[PDB]
Amino acid sequence: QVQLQQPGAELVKPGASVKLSCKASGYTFTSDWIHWVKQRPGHGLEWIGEIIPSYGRANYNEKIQKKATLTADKSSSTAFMQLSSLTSEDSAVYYCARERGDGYFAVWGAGTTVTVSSAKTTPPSVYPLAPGSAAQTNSMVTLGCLVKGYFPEPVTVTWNSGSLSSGVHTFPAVLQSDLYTLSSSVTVPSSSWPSETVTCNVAHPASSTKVDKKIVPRD
Amino acid sequence: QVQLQQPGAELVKPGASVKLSCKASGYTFTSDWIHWVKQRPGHGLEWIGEIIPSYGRANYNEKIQKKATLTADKSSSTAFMQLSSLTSEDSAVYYCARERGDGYFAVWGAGTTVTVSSAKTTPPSVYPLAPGSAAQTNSMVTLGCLVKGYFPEPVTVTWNSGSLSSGVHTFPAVLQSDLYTLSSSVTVPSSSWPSETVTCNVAHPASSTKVDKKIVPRD
Amino acid sequence: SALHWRAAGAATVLLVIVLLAGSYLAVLAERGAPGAQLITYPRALWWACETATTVGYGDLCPVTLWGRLVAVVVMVAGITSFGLVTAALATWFVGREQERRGH
Amino acid sequence: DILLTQSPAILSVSPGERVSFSCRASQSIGTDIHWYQQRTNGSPRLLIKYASESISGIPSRFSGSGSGTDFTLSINSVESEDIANYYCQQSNRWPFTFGSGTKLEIKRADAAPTVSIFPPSSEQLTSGGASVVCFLNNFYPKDINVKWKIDGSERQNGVLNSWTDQDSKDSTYSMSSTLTLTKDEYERHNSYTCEATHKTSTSPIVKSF
Ligand SMILES: CCCCCCCCCO
Repeated sequence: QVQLQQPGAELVKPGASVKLSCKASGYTFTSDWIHWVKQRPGHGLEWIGEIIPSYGRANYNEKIQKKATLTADKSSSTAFMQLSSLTSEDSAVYYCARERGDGYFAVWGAGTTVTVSSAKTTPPSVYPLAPGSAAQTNSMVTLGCLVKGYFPEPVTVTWNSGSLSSGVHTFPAVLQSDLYTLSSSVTVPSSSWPSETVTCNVAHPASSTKVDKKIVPRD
Repeated sequence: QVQLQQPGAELVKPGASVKLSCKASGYTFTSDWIHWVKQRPGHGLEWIGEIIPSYGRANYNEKIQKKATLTADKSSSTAFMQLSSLTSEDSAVYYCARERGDGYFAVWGAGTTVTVSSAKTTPPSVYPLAPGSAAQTNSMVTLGCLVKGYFPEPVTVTWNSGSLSSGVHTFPAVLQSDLYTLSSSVTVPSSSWPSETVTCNVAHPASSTKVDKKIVPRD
Repeated sequence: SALHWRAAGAATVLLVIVLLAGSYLAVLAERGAPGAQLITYPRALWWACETATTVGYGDLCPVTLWGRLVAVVVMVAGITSFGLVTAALATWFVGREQERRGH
Repeated sequence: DILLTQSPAILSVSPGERVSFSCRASQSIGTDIHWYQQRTNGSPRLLIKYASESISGIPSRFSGSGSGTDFTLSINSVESEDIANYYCQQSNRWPFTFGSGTKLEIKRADAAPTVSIFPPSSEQLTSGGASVVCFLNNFYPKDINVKWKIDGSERQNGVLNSWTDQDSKDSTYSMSSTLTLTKDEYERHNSYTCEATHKTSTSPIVKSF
């Protein structure tokens, strides 16, 4: 079972605040420490702070600007990190991890992509990508999806809800006028489409709008 | 209240000696250490020595030339530093500080500007600085004082005895033929002078002669 | 209030005095010696505790004659105090073992 | 003796930006380091004790970190009143030692100087001498030149200048050019001007009486 659960994304405008959550499952001892790790795009891991739910004491990184407040809740087994007065520099993916008190991080969370901007939340527009009429096909056929006009990141694109993994590419998003845009491709054998259904699943946690899209050949 | 008090300045000729004082107030424990710090013009801080008034034991810096003698007086709560046979290299500002025995210096003294020279003590000549007859004035008017013909340094220049602080500059003194010379300026709103009294207060601790000077417009 | 409980109680009080006074005398003796780390009261008090209890981690150690002389006093006062308690605990147990018999 | 190295000696930073000071010990001293502040002609003021512990009275703008040999004093969004000399001091081994110090300066916007010419006082003329004082206040950068022309003729004799460090109220600079002349030389001249060549203006800002 997924031991550590975190929200997909949180959109915050500068000056405001946000309270991330980290619901934990599995073995919950009294010696467990919940850590938080900040990772800016392209950069490495950065230890923010730690907290022990059993006692409620929390320590923080002192080398950096302290703008985090760690609280716990033993009743629901969920750790909370309070970020106050954020800027563009605070826009990153915040991981949470469980330490047994022996030094290492056994399990991590999916991470919460916190975006700092004054823009508005926009659902993604999903469009199919079927080959043209005069497009010859070999032993393999390449399909795809088009996800654009969404904000903020990220978006989770799966083919056939996970059952399709091989021959799948999901290109990084580009930013054009406060709107992210990416595309995903799938490569199935030529003798399997459109006989067998191939559909993409696009999830946008920032607006909580997950939609599907079947790839049918051009009529 | 001012916890550590030191004389303004002490003029000594080479070969002679001087005994600085550091009258302490506030909480006086038995674990208190009185330190002395030497600072030459343009240079940094330099630990001279330490002393505990409770026991009377005193330690000194061994890396430098030892020409200091630390004594105490529990009856009057005053520490004394005896400097013997001084040269031009010993001319500096000597700070005294109180340590609770925990390592750091909680409070410092104003510092005693010790000058080593064979010259004579001379009171400062204070002169007003009012704008000319054909000097146009905007939304702000600039006045000033002229302090010259004094020795040795320093001199404390205050406007209206402290109540005026904003828009006040006190330029460093220049040395011309064994006589220091500086100037101070004040910038008050145009619609406040000479309606409201603007006077400078010049103190010369080396001769203990503090004088005032009102800035009146040119007749 | 017998003797053994009186001496053990007085030893505990005396031990506290030695710990406090030892911290004061250590700093006073260690300062002036280059490289000495036992030069502040709070950690000198911590040093005294791990000295009287024999432990002696090694994080703090006197390097002067009088500083080490003070340490020896702390050691002896520590060992004697913790030893005077044990002797008191024995007299308590012995005197009660007689009560479980015919005395 | 423990050596404390503060590099760089001068730290230049834009307003409202985070600035970090460095202090390095020649050997491990745990967290027994202390930070002080000293403005122009002032006494040192304790900012941070024991590496990271804050001091009551000191603004929350200041913070400290580090352990062992490397320590750091940081100022989140520096302002004009933070212009001073920053020293570090260790208390791990005897004797206590200080750092070389670090000068903090703020790079503000270009500001035009405010020239002000002042005739000699009537009290000074009675003494048997005279002196015309010129104030070039609140300019940036500090690179500036002052010229004295008597009757249109450039004067260089009897000119004593004095510059101030970066003012801790607006991050600017100021200087005072004083032309000292005997009373006899002051009578046979009449006109005195004070020119000021600065970056902000191609034409020199002058003031005469
Ligand atoms: C056993 C303790 C002796 C007392 C030492 C006092 C400190 C001496 C200062 O040099």
